[PDB]
Amino acid sequence: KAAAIGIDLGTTYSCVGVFQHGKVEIIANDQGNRTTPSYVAFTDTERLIGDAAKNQVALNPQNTVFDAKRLIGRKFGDPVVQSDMKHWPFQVINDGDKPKVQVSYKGETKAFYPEEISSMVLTKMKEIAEAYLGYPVTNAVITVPAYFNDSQRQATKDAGVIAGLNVLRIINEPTAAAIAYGLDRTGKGERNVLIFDLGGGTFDVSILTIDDGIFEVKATAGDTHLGGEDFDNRLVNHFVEEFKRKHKKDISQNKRAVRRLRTACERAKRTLSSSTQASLEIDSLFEGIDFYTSITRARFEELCSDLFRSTLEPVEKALRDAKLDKAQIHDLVLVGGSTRIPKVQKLLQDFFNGRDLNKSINPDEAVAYGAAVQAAILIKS
Repeated sequence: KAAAIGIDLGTTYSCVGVFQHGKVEIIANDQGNRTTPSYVAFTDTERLIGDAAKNQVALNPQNTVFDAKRLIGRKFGDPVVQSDMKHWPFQVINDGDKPKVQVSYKGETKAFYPEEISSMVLTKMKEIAEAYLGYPVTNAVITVPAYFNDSQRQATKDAGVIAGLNVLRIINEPTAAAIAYGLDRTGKGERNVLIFDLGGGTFDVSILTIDDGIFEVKATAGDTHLGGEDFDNRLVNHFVEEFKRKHKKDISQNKRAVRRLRTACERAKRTLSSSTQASLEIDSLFEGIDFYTSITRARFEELCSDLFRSTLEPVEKALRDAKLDKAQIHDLVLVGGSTRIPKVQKLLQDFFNGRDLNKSINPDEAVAYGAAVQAAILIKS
């Protein structure tokens, strides 16, 4: 009676699931949250992981590590690492072409390999599972993007090992997503599946082929820095401009006012996925002025138009690299919280000639769900 877990070690957040009593439970942490930010903060007195780390990122930016997934398994010299560095507030150093994150922790300067940071997020996922199950957990399946190379998969494996996990297998995120939808168990036959993964920060399009239960990646396309946060920026910039046009004051130089507006915008954006309009109500936003306004879905769609239509560019590219016509795609799977946006679903559906989208599994949890299903299948031997 020792169940294995499935972990989606995400760029911005992580999610843990377990197949137990004939179904998957996506496990909530102590706060009741089913996702955990992939953030690790170092203070002068303690190390914080998850929401406590994200909460204070703007307070202690040099010592709050996120995006470790953008560094893991890569060499310091990699053009990807060298470009990502210019926009992170934390220091990235090297130990013979191996990148490391350098921080201040308890009055000491400490350096960590990306797998050491991710092992900290993984230890949190392990504890979360253990609190739920009521017994230790050591066996796990960890997901990775389909585009990761041997070095990136090995370093993810290393992060699991440091966390005291026995990594049963490293599997592709779109593969876990298709497994969550049971697309691997259709039976005798060849099927083409397209995974449309629009996250908080990343956009990934994967085309997989499933034949007699076996998976083959045909194409990986996407945008490494497009996501939910970009739609928030559009809403923020819009309301920074609206406040200025109404009250003739620029709020953008006040950190707290920008932060409070950004929080209200992100919630307004979520409300616009189920309603046609959202209210934005901030007391004493700037110079003591209350900001009470609204935004319609149509207005939000216009502000993000480029970002919305751009999601089809990697869909079109993926079909080309896969040497497939759009009619040859049997199944469409939505992953990532931003796929709840009606226009995102409309653009993709219209493109695939009204084809139904597999969206009944929470898009933030679908990857962990498939990994948990897979972990139970591997351990069943």
